[PDB]
Amino acid sequence: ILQESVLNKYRTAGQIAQTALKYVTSLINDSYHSKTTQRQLTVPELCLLTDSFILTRLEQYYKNKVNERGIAIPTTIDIDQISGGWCPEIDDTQNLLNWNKGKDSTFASSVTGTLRPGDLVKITLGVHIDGYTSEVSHTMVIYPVDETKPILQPTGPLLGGKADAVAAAHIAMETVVALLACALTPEKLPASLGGTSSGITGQLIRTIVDTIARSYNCGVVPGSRVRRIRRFLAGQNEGIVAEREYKGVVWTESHQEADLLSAIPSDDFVVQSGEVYLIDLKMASLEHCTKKGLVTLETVDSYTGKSHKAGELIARPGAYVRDFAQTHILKLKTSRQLLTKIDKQGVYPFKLSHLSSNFPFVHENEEELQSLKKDLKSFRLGMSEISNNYLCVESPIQIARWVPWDHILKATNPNGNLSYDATSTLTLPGHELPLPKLGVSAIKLKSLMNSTKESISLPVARECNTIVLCDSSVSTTDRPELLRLTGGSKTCQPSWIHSQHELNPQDSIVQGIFQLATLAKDKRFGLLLKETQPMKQK
Amino acid sequence: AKQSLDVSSDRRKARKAYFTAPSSQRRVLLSAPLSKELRAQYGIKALPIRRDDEVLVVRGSKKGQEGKISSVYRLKFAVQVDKVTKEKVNGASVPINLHPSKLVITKLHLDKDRKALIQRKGGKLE
Repeated sequence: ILQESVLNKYRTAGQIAQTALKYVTSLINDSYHSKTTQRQLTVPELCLLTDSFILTRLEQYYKNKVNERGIAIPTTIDIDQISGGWCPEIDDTQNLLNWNKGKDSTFASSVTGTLRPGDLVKITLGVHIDGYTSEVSHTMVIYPVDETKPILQPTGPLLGGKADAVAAAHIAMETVVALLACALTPEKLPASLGGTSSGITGQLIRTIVDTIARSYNCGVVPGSRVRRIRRFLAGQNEGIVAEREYKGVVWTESHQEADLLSAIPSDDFVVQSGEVYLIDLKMASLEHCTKKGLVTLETVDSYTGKSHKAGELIARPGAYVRDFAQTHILKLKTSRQLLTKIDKQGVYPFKLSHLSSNFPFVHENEEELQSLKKDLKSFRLGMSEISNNYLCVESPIQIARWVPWDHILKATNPNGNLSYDATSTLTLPGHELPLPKLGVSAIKLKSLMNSTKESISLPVARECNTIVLCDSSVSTTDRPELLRLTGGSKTCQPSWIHSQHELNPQDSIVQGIFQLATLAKDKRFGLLLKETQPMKQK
Repeated sequence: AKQSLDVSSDRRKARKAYFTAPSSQRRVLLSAPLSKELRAQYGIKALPIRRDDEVLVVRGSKKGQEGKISSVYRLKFAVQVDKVTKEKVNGASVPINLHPSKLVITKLHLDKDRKALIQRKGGKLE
């Protein structure tokens, strides 16, 4: 049930998240685009400084009034094929170099931590206050800087499949925001798109998003969702922790199979007033796919001895998840102290650097960084025993991969439905059926993906916002409106891209999308979308 | 009737040789005849079957079916063709073990070594 205090907590968390996102965008522009800075910041340094900025801003608000506050999703920066989970610690740089020596150059940006021109850099971060969560994620593009022009600008737009993915993600974000705002004024929904007396459904959400992805020649990556957020239950760890009640729309390999053929999420819900919704969309480019295939995910481990593949990424995840249903008294004192701090954190994913007493640093000093690393080594000693007894788990690093359908059809699985990975640590993905109609399990699909020579990786673009449906009473101006807690035209401003595709106007769904864009651009007699503003810094 | 004193007609010895033959001998044992068109095109009758060539099933319950050789399971004296399977309701698909003498090669997978083999058997390709 919404209230003024709940709305204020959401607004404060959203403002903190917007300010942090603006900070990291400015840092990237200064390091790579403005090029005024002497030293180029790398990915782990960006993540660490972002988390410190979030904590220092959050210290000033809701002191001695709220039991729990902090970082909801640790600052993640993902590059091209890497679809999420990339928040490396600062003490893993030499490890990454040593592990990936003798590999390809395909993951060079993530291995080195230095960005390169043409990279799709996805920034994701979230803030929770009293369990009320706001999350934001934006894709930006790294361009080469022009020299002849007086003013620092890119030499050209981003072109190709990466541009297609960025455009698909951005347009899907805008259309979904408009559609969910139409739930407050159902009479404003375009007639062709849906009924005047009909509400907003997950079916309509899915078909609009699929129409846009199909128009831009992209797939929807299986981690995408448009779900409802409640207190302490935001899907901060959706692939790891289970939930009793779920209201939203997801995309999976099973949904891809059903589309090609034509606690459990389902698109049989009506978007109601007075609720908070998270919209997270990942679009994978299908530029290099000359056939029809399936979009899946490959998990990253830290073992270089598991194969001889040159284009494999070896890395260790930086974010851990505490399982409060598991109890075990540890044998190491360092382990017991670390567990005490981890239980102090909460039900959100955490970094080991977040647990240091020095962090966040008041003054960015070489000795402060050194003291943080000194704490980090002992933290790793404790963490090994904590994870060896299943008290914490790793939130995975995932890469979007493409598997053609002919290989899946020709492949033979003697076990069918019955096969499942019994060595998997997590129960939720271990007991998974990506293809219920074909009887192909997760371990079988991973085997097929690894056996294929035409199983390539796909660049991914990401857009993720949080919105609240404010009623006539809750809103200021006595009319219902959509309050966007994060994202919009101030922070998630699109990069310079150009695509060869566009929505073909001879489609009813496309016409409905265009009518929604018209009603959004109208501010008098249309939709009311109020964007949350970042606070000032200097 | 045999005429050499170095060849044996003993059934026990012949069967032990068949069942303990190593992999390189099993390759020769798993030979398949060519189709009528391929026989006229290349001028040879049979070849040792390999992994990437296309076959026609001419005997058994799966007769008349076509496909590409999926694997040559020499340990069990069989070959598996990708389109020739047995299916269960739970989605399981088990390959059928086929003997290559009950197949017919309709398209050969050619490489340098295969061309040399055809030419030393008396083939006249192209």
